[PDB]
Amino acid sequence: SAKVAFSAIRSTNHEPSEMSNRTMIIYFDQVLVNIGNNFDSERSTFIAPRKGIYSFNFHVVKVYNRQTIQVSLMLNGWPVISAFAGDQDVTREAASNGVLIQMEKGDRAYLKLERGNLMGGWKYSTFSGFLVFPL
Amino acid sequence: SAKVAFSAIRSTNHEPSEMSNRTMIIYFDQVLVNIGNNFDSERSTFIAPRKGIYSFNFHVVKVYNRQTIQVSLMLNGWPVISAFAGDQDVTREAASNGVLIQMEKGDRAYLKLERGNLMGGWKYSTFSGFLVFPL
Amino acid sequence: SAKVAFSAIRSTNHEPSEMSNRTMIIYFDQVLVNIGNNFDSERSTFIAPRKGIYSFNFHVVKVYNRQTIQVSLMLNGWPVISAFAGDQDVTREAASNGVLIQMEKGDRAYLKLERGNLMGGWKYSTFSGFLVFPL
Amino acid sequence: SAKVAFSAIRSTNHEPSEMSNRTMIIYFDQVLVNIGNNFDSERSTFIAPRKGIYSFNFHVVKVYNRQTIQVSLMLNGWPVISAFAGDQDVTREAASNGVLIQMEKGDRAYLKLERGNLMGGWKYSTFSGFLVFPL
Amino acid sequence: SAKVAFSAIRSTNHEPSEMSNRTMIIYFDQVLVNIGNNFDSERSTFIAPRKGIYSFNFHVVKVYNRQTIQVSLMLNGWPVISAFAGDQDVTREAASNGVLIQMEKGDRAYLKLERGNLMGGWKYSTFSGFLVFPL
Amino acid sequence: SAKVAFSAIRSTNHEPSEMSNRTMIIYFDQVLVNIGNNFDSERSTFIAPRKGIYSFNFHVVKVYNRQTIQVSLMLNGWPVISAFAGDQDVTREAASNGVLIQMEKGDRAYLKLERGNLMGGWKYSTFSGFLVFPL
Repeated sequence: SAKVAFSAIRSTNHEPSEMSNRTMIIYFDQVLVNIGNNFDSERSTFIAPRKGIYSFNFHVVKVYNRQTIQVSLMLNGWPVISAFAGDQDVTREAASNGVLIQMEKGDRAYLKLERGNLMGGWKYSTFSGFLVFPL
Repeated sequence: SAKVAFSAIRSTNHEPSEMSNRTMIIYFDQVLVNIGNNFDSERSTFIAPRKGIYSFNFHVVKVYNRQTIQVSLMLNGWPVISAFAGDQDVTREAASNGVLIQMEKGDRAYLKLERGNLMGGWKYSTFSGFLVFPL
Repeated sequence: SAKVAFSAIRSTNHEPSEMSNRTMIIYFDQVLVNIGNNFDSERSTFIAPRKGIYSFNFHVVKVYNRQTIQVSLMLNGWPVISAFAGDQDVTREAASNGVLIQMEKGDRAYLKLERGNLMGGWKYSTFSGFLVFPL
Repeated sequence: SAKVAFSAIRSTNHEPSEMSNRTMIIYFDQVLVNIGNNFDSERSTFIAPRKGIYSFNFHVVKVYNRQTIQVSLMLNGWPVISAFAGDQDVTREAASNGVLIQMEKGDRAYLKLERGNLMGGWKYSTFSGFLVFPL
Repeated sequence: SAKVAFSAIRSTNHEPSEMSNRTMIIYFDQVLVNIGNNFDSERSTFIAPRKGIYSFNFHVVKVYNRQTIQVSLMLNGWPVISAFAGDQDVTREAASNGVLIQMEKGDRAYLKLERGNLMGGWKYSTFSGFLVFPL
Repeated sequence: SAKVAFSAIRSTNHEPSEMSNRTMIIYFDQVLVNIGNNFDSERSTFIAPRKGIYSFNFHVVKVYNRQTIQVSLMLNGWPVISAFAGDQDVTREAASNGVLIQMEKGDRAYLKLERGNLMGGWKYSTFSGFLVFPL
């Protein structure tokens, strides 16, 4: 099975859970796609089923909360790429980035909030990825 | 044929047509890619040729027009994801987002302007997508 | 071999080289992925190994430097898509865009800074791409 | 035959055809010169009969129509050079530019309206070119 | 002798002569080029020495004089192409156009002011042409 | 070799270099044509390879910058022809002119900004020329 893909979104204004405050992980409640069921909705983490090249993209949308944020794509607890978002009232803005990375089986991919907070929710945020090809 | 991909751009400053004002659909005049010819340039809509997981990305670039906008990726008249863009003069900014979604044959994908307008044109805007794998 | 993919990042605050000032090319020092070794790290250019549809994405992250920038994806010295980024101190912002394009063998893909400069470095910038399918 | 040259003008106030609105191509009804008959009056396109260096010049004259325009010289669907024209009532003004380019046989040259419209006609507009020398 | 070319400019602020008012011909006092001596400086007219395709270009620069002008390239007393120039104080503007035309021996080419006047002079105006190839 | 031709354009919004401020020379970064390699891109100067009649054309496109400009075609540090452009916001306008001149070997041709500045860039500007015939 060379078919692996997942897609998740934040569909609500809901505030960060007390757990979110501790782990600093960005959680996505609604899963649009999860072929291979390799994405754990509960922990919002992608566990690679096999060795290959994976694509990842994320858009974290925040609102005016007196904070500037930094979102990082994590690989086994280590940051790979980062995105930023300023603070202003006129509109929502998104911390967006994406990358291709090689992963081995059991490698964990997820989003962590390196700075600031997501008070006011992070509705419309998106996190998706898929296996480009195995190795 | 598991090869399906399209890519379109807004190559001009030209203003929204009277039709654009009615349908609120964002139109792309120039098509860089359209394998399978599943992208209708006239209506700027992607019709899925088969059941599978599709990837979508869009960047809608606007200019200072006294308006803040919201672009949404539509699936059969229903919003899937959204992007936003504030209003200021110093630079152009883009409403960008992307997602993986499952589609069946005859499902329609396109961009709709949920709020604000694109007076001053939306040149440099991009909309692309491809079949990741069928199902 | 239908497996082709590359991924590069700017991992440092380091200033533009004197060469960067001349060629206006955006350079990425660290390569996360380079299957097929079709990405030349030295010139930060992707040379297509065969005819097919390729995907490209880039995020150029700049800091407050009194300048507004424009990054363009180049194809054989011709711009395909562009991205912009304003100037303010509260946060970093990114010039981001992406597209699917058809390339033939020996076609060159790379990023050029059409306007402004990247004084203060362009750390956290990303540039990636892969062969979706050959033709 | 190293003798190749064409010259065309817009001799009337007539409005853009419904076709013009779709293709965004600027059409010239009257042909003053067409040695080698390499200029297609119907599509207002120059098809190079051989490899060489060609000269091109164009003046697109518009009237007060509430629009600002941008005319581009196209080479196989790609812009080479561009010209602009503001909007005011006191006089007609022209979007003018010219260039020398290398073309191979079967290369297509024509003018496209990148932005705005030519309501009120584009009378007195001119488009001409010739083979400087072959290669 | 297939070498034929001329180039003339208006090098002074000087007003239109009483003769200019009658004939409506635009005169150029200084001749930069006149190979074949086929350009008559006195009457500012090009007399074709042989049958061939000739290129012509002109830029008539006027100043704020309460008038809008129209310059036409004349061929044996008949207009071929025209150019226009509005009226405003902030800058000089030019009535510019150019064309390739077939001429026979003894055919006369010159510029005529179809409307308005050139009070305030037409300094920096240019008129040039050359034999592209004979027939 | 009677084949000599060059063509250059300003392809970016980029501001005048500190060097531009000193020398007042208008620089063109992108070269479309340079047969005989007689055009020096670095100094944006054409050095005649032989004695003959050369054609020159230029369009310098500026934006609203609170300044009115004057561009002159220079021959060995001496002005030959000039063009002007007013200041207004509704559109870009171009300082355009052209001429045929006799040059000897080692004669230098280039564009100089006689007045005003090109803040806001001079994108879409064009400068081209070719040997009509030798002498």
